[PDB]
Amino acid sequence: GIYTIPFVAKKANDDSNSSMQNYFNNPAWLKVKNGKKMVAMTVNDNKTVTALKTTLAGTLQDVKVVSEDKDANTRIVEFEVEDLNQPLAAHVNYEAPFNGSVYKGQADFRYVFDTAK
Amino acid sequence: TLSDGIYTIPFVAKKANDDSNSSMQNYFNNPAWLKVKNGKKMVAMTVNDNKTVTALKTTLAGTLQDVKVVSEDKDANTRIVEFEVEDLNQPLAAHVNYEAPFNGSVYKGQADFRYVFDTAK
Ligand code: HEM
Ligand code: HEM
Ligand SMILES: [Zn+2]
Ligand SMILES: [Zn+2]
Ligand SMILES: [Zn+2]
Ligand SMILES: [Zn+2]
Repeated sequence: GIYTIPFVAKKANDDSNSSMQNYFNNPAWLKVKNGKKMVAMTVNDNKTVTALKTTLAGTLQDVKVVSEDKDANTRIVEFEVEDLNQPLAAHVNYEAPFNGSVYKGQADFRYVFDTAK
Repeated sequence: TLSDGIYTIPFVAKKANDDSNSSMQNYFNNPAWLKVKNGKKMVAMTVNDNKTVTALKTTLAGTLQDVKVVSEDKDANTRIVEFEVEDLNQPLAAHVNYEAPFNGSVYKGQADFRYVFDTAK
């Protein structure tokens, strides 16, 4: 990475913060690779966040896992962003302990990058 | 409406924004007790996981007010809560604070839900 970009994970259907805001470290890394804009960020709870997909060419595509650190329960993910100036639609799969079982959920949210800073 | 007396009343804890069941339904024992005294309708129910459910509030006179704890059994991890209900024929808005074990940590959460009561017997 070279450029740093702050972001907020917002809800899918409103402008309030998503619960996903607690799961990513700020700011993200921003770089150009083969002419494309690549954003990288640390997922701070590797075990809970089981899958992450972001919008690319009209479909939700799995982010690239760059690095994984099971000892620290973190991983670094990277994804291509077509337009940094618009909210980016994302889809997450998660797992959490619940009343003696494992609750498996999924949700949509949006990344909003602070490009005007 | 109901005369002064004691009844059982089934209920369902529903989500705040839709009519599906809330995850809170697993935390309360059914049916609730309903006591009517001097025209005041009091609902009492057992919270079956005293440590997880840290606070509970229900709508009374247009605002969320803490429920009354009427019995607590720390050894069994349960408690009985009681609250006044103005109209049993409408969903009752509630708020919960909870603590959940979360992979060695304790997650502190909060959520809204609604109690929906069936006919008292
Ligand atoms: C036992 C644990 C959990 C329960 C019972 C739970 C329950 C729910 C429910 C009912 C919804 C609302 C869906 C709708 O719009 O209809 C929701 C949304 C959501 N949940 Fe979970 N959830 C749990 C754990 C988690 C965890 C661990 C995460 C972390 C990734 C998470 C992230 C989300 C997200 C991101 C949303 C969408 C709203 C937002 O952007 O904040 N949930 N969850
Ligand atoms: C690690 C554990 C947990 C996490 C991370 C978690 C996370 C969440 C999240 C993100 C939501 C969605 C909020 C929204 O509407 O945007 C939610 C909703 C909810 N959670 Fe949790 N939660 C956990 C455990 C539990 C537990 C143990 C309870 C039991 C009291 C619980 C009860 C609820 C309730 C009642 C809702 C609202 C949906 C419904 O009525 O079922 N959660 N939780
Ligand atoms: Zn989705
Ligand atoms: Zn005891
Ligand atoms: Zn004892
Ligand atoms: Zn609330």
